[PDB]
Amino acid sequence: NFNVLFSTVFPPTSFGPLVRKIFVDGVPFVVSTGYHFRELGVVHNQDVNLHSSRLSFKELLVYAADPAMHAASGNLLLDKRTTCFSVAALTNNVAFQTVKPGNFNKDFYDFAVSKGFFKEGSSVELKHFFFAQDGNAAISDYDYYRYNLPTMCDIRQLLFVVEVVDKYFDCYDGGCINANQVIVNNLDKSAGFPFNKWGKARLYYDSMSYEDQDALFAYTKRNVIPTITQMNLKYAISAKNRARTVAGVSICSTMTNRQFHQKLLKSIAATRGATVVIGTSKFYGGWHNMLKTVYSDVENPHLMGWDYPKCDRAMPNMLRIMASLVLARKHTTCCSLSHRFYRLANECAQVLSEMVMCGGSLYVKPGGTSSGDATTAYANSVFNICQAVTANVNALLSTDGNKIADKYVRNLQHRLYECLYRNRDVDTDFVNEFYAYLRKHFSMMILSDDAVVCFNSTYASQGLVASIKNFKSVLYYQNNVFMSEAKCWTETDLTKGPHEFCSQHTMLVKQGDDYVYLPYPDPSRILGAGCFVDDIVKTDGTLMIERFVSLAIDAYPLTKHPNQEYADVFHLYLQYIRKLHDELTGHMLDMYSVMLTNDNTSRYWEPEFYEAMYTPHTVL
Amino acid sequence: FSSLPSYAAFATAQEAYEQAVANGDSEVVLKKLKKSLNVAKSEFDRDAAMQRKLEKMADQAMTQMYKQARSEDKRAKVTSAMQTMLFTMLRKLDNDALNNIINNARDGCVPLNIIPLTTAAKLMVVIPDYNTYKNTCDGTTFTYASALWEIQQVVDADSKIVQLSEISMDNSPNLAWPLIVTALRANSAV
Amino acid sequence: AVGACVLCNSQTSLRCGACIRRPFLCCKCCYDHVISTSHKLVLSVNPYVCNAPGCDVTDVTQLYLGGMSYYCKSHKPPISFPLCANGQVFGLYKNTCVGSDNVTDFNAIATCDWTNAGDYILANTCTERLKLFAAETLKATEETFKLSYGIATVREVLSDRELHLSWEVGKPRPPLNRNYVFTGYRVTKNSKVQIGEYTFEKGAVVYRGTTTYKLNVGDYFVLTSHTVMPLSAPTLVPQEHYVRITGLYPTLNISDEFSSNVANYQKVGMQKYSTLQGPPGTGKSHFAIGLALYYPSARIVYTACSHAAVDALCEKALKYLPIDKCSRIIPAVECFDKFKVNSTLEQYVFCTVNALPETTADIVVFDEISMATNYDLSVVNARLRAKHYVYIGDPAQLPAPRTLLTKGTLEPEYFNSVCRLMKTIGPDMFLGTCRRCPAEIVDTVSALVYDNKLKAHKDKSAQCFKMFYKGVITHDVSSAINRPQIGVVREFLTRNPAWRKAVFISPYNSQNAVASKILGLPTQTVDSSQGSEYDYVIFTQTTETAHSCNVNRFNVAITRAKVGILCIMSDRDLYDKLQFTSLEIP
RNA sequence: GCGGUAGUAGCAUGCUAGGGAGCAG
RNA sequence: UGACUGCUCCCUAGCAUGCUACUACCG
Ligand SMILES: [Zn+2]
Ligand SMILES: [Zn+2]
Ligand SMILES: [Zn+2]
Ligand SMILES: [Zn+2]
Repeated sequence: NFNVLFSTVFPPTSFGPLVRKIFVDGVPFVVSTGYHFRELGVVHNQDVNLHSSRLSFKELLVYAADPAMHAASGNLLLDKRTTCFSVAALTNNVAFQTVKPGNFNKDFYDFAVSKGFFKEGSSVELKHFFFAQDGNAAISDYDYYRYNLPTMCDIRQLLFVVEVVDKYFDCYDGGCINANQVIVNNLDKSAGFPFNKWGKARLYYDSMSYEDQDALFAYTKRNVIPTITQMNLKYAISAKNRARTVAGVSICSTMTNRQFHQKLLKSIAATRGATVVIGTSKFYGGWHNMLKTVYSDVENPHLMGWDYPKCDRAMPNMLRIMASLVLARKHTTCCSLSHRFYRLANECAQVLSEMVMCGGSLYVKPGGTSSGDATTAYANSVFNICQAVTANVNALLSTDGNKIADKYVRNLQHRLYECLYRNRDVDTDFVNEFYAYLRKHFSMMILSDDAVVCFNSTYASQGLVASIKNFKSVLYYQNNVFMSEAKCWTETDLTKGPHEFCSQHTMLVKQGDDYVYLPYPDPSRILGAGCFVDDIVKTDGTLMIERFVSLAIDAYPLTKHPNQEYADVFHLYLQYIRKLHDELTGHMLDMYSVMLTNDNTSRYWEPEFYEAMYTPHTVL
Repeated sequence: FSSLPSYAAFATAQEAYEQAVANGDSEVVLKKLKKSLNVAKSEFDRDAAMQRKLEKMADQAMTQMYKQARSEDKRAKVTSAMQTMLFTMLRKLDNDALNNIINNARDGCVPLNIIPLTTAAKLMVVIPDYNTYKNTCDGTTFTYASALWEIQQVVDADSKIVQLSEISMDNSPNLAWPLIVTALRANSAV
Repeated sequence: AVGACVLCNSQTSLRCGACIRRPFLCCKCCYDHVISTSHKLVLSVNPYVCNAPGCDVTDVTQLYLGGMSYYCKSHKPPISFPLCANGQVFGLYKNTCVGSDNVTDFNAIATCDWTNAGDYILANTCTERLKLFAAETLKATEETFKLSYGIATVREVLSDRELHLSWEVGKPRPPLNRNYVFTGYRVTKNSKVQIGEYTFEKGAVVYRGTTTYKLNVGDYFVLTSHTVMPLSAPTLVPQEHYVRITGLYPTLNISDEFSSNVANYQKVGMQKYSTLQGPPGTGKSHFAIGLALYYPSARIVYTACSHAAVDALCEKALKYLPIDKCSRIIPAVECFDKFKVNSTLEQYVFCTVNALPETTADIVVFDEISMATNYDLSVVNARLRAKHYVYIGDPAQLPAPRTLLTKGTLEPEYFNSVCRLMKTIGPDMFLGTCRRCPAEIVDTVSALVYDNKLKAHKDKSAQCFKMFYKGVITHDVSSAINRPQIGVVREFLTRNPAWRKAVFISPYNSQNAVASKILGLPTQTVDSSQGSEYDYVIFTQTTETAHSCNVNRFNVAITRAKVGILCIMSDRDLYDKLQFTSLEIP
């Protein structure tokens, strides 16, 4: 906290990797043997050898991921398009990347029009398209890191909020695992820069044996390895016309972050009935179970949701450090005290402030999160819980204590002030008491910066529980953003669920004998997915009939909506599926002579196959 | 599947038993036929099953070892490629200015952000518009980072040559404006 | 892990584990080699050893395959499968083998621990890849033998031409002269530091090297054993006499360096190789120099076998050929750096086979075939792939330092493949013109091996002397001494005034060191001392045993001196063959 | 007379591996 | 040029378990 304030005086060219000259068989290299953080000060590597013989495979991998050689063997660059610090240009040309439009499925559009759709004055219309971008879009989108400013925190209050958050994250287990227990799916994805010139992640997960991976992972508990992050543009459907960009992290960072965090990440995504709902599905009655869990037994229930403007470009560094420290608290037996600090330093040097490669040039990332590391959503959930806790603390500590009728709450406020500003060490009894109070009067359900809260209403009116105004104030003074209350909702009737959670609305329908909650999407999104595709081979329905089956699975609960076009969407999808099947069979029987059969294929255009996906019985 | 060790015995016993049956002998020979053929087929059963299990096991082993060999070959070639890339990028370090600024350090360590700033030979500037252009690289030589640079070439967003005589206020709206200027260090490195 | 087997050239994945060089063996070949020989270890992509925990068996005929690993009789699962069956080992490409019948000779090559003459007989009597494998494993075993020696513990130095140096405990004194190079590396605190390329004189330690270092503490003199790389090209390429002179350009004029050099070119321009069959000082030097300007537009390579024999390699090249046309290749040991190092484009490169800048040519010259093995021929054929080349050298010279053989001497037919290639079908070239030499060597080596194709060019005044003295031999260490040399040098310089400035052939280098300590004569090496001979030389007794005197060590020693060649009859020599003047000692 | 065992065929259930596709943060 | 997770549908291959069936052996 003090280093953050003091680092704003010193010049910005004295931060980052520290390099020196080493000799390998009489030839000189330039490698990084330390780091200078704005928050953590000066860090020196522990195992550095100047004179050495011919190097091995993992040394080659480490030296090929360091930005030192790439920056030192490049040209100077002065870029006036952005205000962020610039390092070097790797080539003699600047690359401009564009985004192409979508492909039009005319047959589906004609079929939909021939059934009374897209008429004037209708309540269902297309507002999801593929937007195109011009040459200078990647740099324009990268220039949004100017909203990240150095922020000092109230340390005596953060040191209590972190205890409450750790109490929230208490029902799991974690630790370190060996290289043979790591689970990777889709090994056919990119490996980052400069490793994308020779293959995908399969090549590097096959060429490296198990003890090589173990030695590489054990190397990062005594040294710091800075890497390079590549920025890519997305090609997907959306409702707004701004460019979207994701970050491609290097393989040397992901390979070790998996071994560090995967056990805890898998343990979190396997628990039901907790605050974090990552891993729970919405089919087979999952949505109803989540909604019933979040309602708990609150006394005067209302519902509330909020929004984070520029969530990843504006999150201060201190909260990211806090999230990493909270996640790394499960290593009390497998790791020493220096190993944990060096792991934290490696994480900070790789995914918090490092060189990014936009276009064909190297830039310096000021701060924030790089969406695309191995621990994105869980860290976002920790950050969301931290913000909710500090909002509750600010709401309770800023109330006239002479007007609180209940004496228990008055004593709670007195003890809260004493534990914040008059106590130096942790007091577990009051932490447990405050955690119980929060869980009784303020219930949460969190999924990576999306949240729904069921709170006591009279307590919030009297000021003993956080409100929207408290969230606005906390965001203003701790996140450097303004949160307009036009993107937040409030629901005073519990028979209708949250107004929006994970882009889905909620309706209470009668199925069987009882009443359950079902989610339904926006009809415009489903129709836009039907009519606008990436690829040309998806404008011929017979080649892929399984797209429309999934799209009709997503659009089933629209048949219980009181509005009439909403069910017509599902019926139109079923008729199109039947038409595509008939087209395929006849269109194949005609020129060729192969005769097709309709055995157990009619299930796809009858509603009973889709009705079974929202009824609690858990198949496959 | 036809020349198994027990096949000869099984077939010979079957042929002899069926010849005895075709001889029309008493029921005792028929009972002996039935017992002998039953036990013969029973003993042929495992000899026909175990061999088929073993062949599939051997085939799986061969496939696994082949894929291991392919993985090793790929590892060797990627190692060669990485070594070549490193040794190729080594040859542009300008080993006199770099040595001159390394020796001035009190322990050999220097920040990475000041190596291109003091040892690079070429500079690239990207200019949004003309107002920014006339404040940064006006003329033929300009000063930046406490050094003197002289212009060598100017291209546009389409990578076509542009002469400085036509970068004016009137002619500004006729150029693909993300201009890229290339300069050399004067009196120092190139 | 995948390649061709040394006999069938078929694809395999099996490596024999009981052969020091780990050759690639075909599955049927693997079975034949493992059955008829106590070579019971086979390597694959994974080793063929029992993986049962706590177990240790390294056979191949004993293991059973089960599950995914390999198991033995004591741990075979119910689902087991023997690896060694059907006379064919289990490995990749098992269905695309052809086998071979040359397994007995391959077994003999593999099993031969290199003891007797038959070792080299069968080394030179086999098919091509077996020749390559035998040469590789011969150099491997000799380098292992010489690395099985101690480290020269040195902590101080007296002065120049003096040294105190100690070997290890249980290790004997290594061989003496530069034939076994002494190149060591000391340590200061953390790594190794340079010492110098040296060689020792006696046991007083004079320095016959070419540098002087601040030698004292922590010094480690060692005969550096080097890892041997595998061969690529065969020992020789079968020649075919061309009709077109492709690339070769006989100039309009005649660059008349030598007269018969025109015929030289005439028959070396068409066949894929040749050889300069040169008696000492008989055009063995500058015929290539004449070829340099008669064929100036031809890429011409020059090489030898040792860094010592570069005299004629380097002198006349700069002496008469143009300055720029020459080029120098030297690792950086101490040798002639007269031309330009670090130059890839040139038409006349002069070096040794130690290290060259990888390129191909169309004309090469290669010196010192007598002490050249098939390994050196293969490496020069691999590094340089040319159209024609000449191997300078003569069978009437010394063999390579093949200290491996002890029973039978290695004769001309056993030098290398080429050295008998020109012995059976005849030499590519045969000269008969001695540049500067009386007819003593003419008579001697023409009655012995030259078949009298060269005759008297310079007159025979019979000033050379050979006496009736015999000598007495005594062994002390791996070098011996001679009392009828300590006394005999004086007894032979008693009154004859002509051989006081003669050169001392050294069958025993320690004896030459003692002679230098007592009376004083220059030390003259035997093997790598051709062309360094002066005008006047003494052939001394120095031995009677089978160390040096059967035929081919004195064929060049008789040519060291020109007029006054004192070659006394030492032992069972070629006494009753010629006429020689004699003076009886008092 | 009943049971056990050994193969063979059809059917059902849950995992692992491979491929194609959909949604969400 | 194509990041990190979560859930779901379809197709094929293998393994394990269970149900039924057909012969044969044994008591
Ligand atoms: Zn740990
Ligand atoms: Zn062997
Ligand atoms: Zn073979
Ligand atoms: Zn065993």
